Amino acid sequence: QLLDLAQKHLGGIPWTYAEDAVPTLTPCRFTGSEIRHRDDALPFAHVAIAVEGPGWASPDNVALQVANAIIGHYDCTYGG
Amino acid sequence: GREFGNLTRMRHVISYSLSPFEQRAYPHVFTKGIPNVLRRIRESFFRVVPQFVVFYLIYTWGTEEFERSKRKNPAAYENDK
Repeated sequence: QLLDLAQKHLGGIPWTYAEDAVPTLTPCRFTGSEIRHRDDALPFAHVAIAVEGPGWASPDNVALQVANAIIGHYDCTYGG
Repeated sequence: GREFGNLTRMRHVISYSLSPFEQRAYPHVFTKGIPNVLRRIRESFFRVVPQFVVFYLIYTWGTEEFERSKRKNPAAYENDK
Protein backbone atom coordinates (compact mmCIF):
# COMPACT_ATOMS: atom_id res chain seq x y z
CA GLN A 1 0.00 0.00 0.00
CA LEU A 2 2.81 2.43 0.85
CA LEU A 3 4.60 1.83 -2.45
CA ASP A 4 1.46 2.25 -4.55
CA LEU A 5 0.67 5.44 -2.64
CA ALA A 6 4.15 6.95 -3.02
CA GLN A 7 3.85 6.49 -6.79
CA LYS A 8 0.97 8.96 -7.04
CA HIS A 9 2.53 11.57 -4.74
CA LEU A 10 6.30 11.33 -5.37
CA GLY A 11 6.56 10.21 -9.01
CA GLY A 12 6.75 13.82 -10.22
CA ILE A 13 9.99 14.66 -8.40
CA PRO A 14 12.73 15.47 -10.96
CA TRP A 15 15.42 12.83 -11.34
CA THR A 16 17.48 13.82 -14.38
CA TYR A 17 20.59 15.62 -13.11
CA ALA A 18 22.25 18.39 -15.13
CA GLU A 19 25.14 16.79 -17.05
CA ASP A 20 25.19 14.01 -14.43
CA ALA A 21 27.34 16.41 -12.40
CA VAL A 22 26.62 14.49 -9.21
CA PRO A 23 28.26 16.46 -6.36
CA THR A 24 30.82 13.85 -5.36
CA LEU A 25 31.81 14.48 -1.75
CA THR A 26 35.39 15.69 -1.50
CA PRO A 27 37.47 14.35 1.41
CA CYS A 28 38.01 16.40 4.56
CA ARG A 29 41.27 16.99 6.40
CA PHE A 30 41.75 16.78 10.16
CA THR A 31 44.10 19.14 12.00
CA GLY A 32 45.31 19.04 15.58
CA SER A 33 44.55 22.54 16.85
CA GLU A 34 43.04 24.18 19.92
CA ILE A 35 40.58 27.02 20.55
CA ARG A 36 40.39 28.66 23.99
CA HIS A 37 37.60 31.16 24.66
CA ARG A 38 38.28 32.39 28.20
CA ASP A 39 35.44 33.90 30.23
CA ASP A 40 36.05 33.79 33.98
CA ALA A 41 32.52 34.97 34.83
CA LEU A 42 30.95 31.65 33.80
CA PRO A 43 30.18 29.02 36.45
CA PHE A 44 32.18 25.95 35.37
CA ALA A 45 34.94 25.19 32.89
CA HIS A 46 33.77 23.31 29.82
CA VAL A 47 36.24 21.40 27.61
CA ALA A 48 35.99 18.86 24.79
CA ILE A 49 38.84 16.78 23.35
CA ALA A 50 38.68 14.59 20.25
CA VAL A 51 40.74 12.69 17.68
CA GLU A 52 40.20 11.59 14.09
CA GLY A 53 37.75 8.71 13.79
CA PRO A 54 36.87 6.20 11.08
CA GLY A 55 34.17 6.84 8.53
CA TRP A 56 30.59 5.72 8.89
CA ALA A 57 31.27 2.52 6.90
CA SER A 58 34.31 0.86 8.45
CA PRO A 59 34.27 -2.29 10.63
CA ASP A 60 36.58 -0.77 13.25
CA ASN A 61 33.86 1.55 14.58
CA VAL A 62 32.11 -1.38 16.28
CA ALA A 63 35.17 -2.10 18.42
CA LEU A 64 35.49 1.60 19.26
CA GLN A 65 31.90 1.56 20.52
CA VAL A 66 32.90 -1.13 23.02
CA ALA A 67 35.92 0.89 24.15
CA ASN A 68 33.65 3.89 24.69
CA ALA A 69 31.38 1.80 26.92
CA ILE A 70 34.42 0.84 29.01
CA ILE A 71 35.18 4.49 29.78
CA GLY A 72 31.51 5.13 30.53
CA HIS A 73 29.57 8.33 31.10
CA TYR A 74 28.93 9.91 34.50
CA ASP A 75 26.81 12.54 36.21
CA CYS A 76 26.60 13.96 39.72
CA THR A 77 22.98 12.85 40.18
CA TYR A 78 23.79 9.16 39.62
CA GLY A 79 23.02 7.46 42.91
CA GLY A 80 25.68 4.83 42.39
CA GLY B 1 47.88 33.98 43.20
CA ARG B 2 50.63 31.40 42.66
CA GLU B 3 48.53 28.63 41.06
CA PHE B 4 47.39 28.54 37.45
CA GLY B 5 43.85 27.93 38.68
CA ASN B 6 43.62 31.47 40.11
CA LEU B 7 45.99 34.15 38.80
CA THR B 8 43.89 36.85 37.11
CA ARG B 9 40.35 37.52 35.86
CA MET B 10 40.07 37.84 32.06
CA ARG B 11 37.07 37.84 29.76
CA HIS B 12 36.13 38.03 26.07
CA VAL B 13 39.41 36.69 24.67
CA ILE B 14 39.98 33.89 22.15
CA SER B 15 43.14 32.07 21.08
CA TYR B 16 44.05 29.84 18.13
CA SER B 17 47.01 27.47 17.87
CA LEU B 18 48.23 24.56 15.75
CA SER B 19 49.98 21.35 16.69
CA PRO B 20 53.80 21.20 16.45
CA PHE B 21 53.50 18.36 13.92
CA GLU B 22 51.17 20.33 11.61
CA GLN B 23 53.54 23.26 10.92
CA ARG B 24 57.10 23.99 9.85
CA ALA B 25 59.86 24.62 12.39
CA TYR B 26 61.42 27.28 10.11
CA PRO B 27 58.54 29.08 8.38
CA HIS B 28 59.49 32.11 6.30
CA VAL B 29 63.03 32.13 7.66
CA PHE B 30 64.31 33.62 4.38
CA THR B 31 61.70 36.23 3.43
CA LYS B 32 60.23 37.28 6.79
CA GLY B 33 62.85 36.33 9.40
CA ILE B 34 65.95 38.19 8.23
CA PRO B 35 64.14 41.53 7.67
CA ASN B 36 62.74 41.39 11.21
CA VAL B 37 66.25 40.93 12.61
CA LEU B 38 67.44 43.87 10.51
CA ARG B 39 64.61 45.95 11.97
CA ARG B 40 65.72 44.96 15.47
CA ILE B 41 69.36 45.88 14.84
CA ARG B 42 68.59 49.19 13.13
CA GLU B 43 66.06 50.27 15.78
CA SER B 44 68.73 50.12 18.53
CA PHE B 45 71.96 50.91 16.67
CA PHE B 46 72.46 54.57 17.63
CA ARG B 47 71.47 53.92 21.26
CA VAL B 48 74.47 51.65 21.96
CA VAL B 49 77.19 51.64 19.29
CA PRO B 50 78.42 55.27 19.42
CA GLN B 51 79.34 55.15 23.11
CA PHE B 52 81.52 52.07 22.62
CA VAL B 53 83.15 53.87 19.69
CA VAL B 54 84.20 56.60 22.11
CA PHE B 55 85.69 53.87 24.30
CA TYR B 56 87.75 52.64 21.34
CA LEU B 57 88.98 56.16 20.63
CA ILE B 58 89.96 56.63 24.28
CA TYR B 59 91.73 53.27 24.17
CA THR B 60 93.75 53.99 21.03
CA TRP B 61 94.81 57.51 22.05
CA GLY B 62 95.87 56.23 25.48
CA THR B 63 98.16 53.54 24.10
CA GLU B 64 99.54 56.06 21.60
CA GLU B 65 100.23 58.64 24.31
CA PHE B 66 101.79 56.01 26.58
CA GLU B 67 104.30 54.93 23.93
CA ARG B 68 104.83 58.54 22.84
CA SER B 69 106.04 59.27 26.38
CA LYS B 70 108.81 56.65 26.33
CA ARG B 71 110.43 58.21 23.25
CA LYS B 72 113.71 59.94 24.05
CA ASN B 73 113.65 63.72 24.39
CA PRO B 74 115.82 65.59 21.86
CA ALA B 75 115.31 68.74 23.96
CA ALA B 76 117.00 67.10 26.98
CA TYR B 77 120.17 66.36 24.98
CA GLU B 78 120.61 69.43 22.75
CA ASN B 79 122.25 71.31 25.63
CA ASP B 80 123.65 68.31 27.56
CA LYS B 81 126.66 68.55 25.20
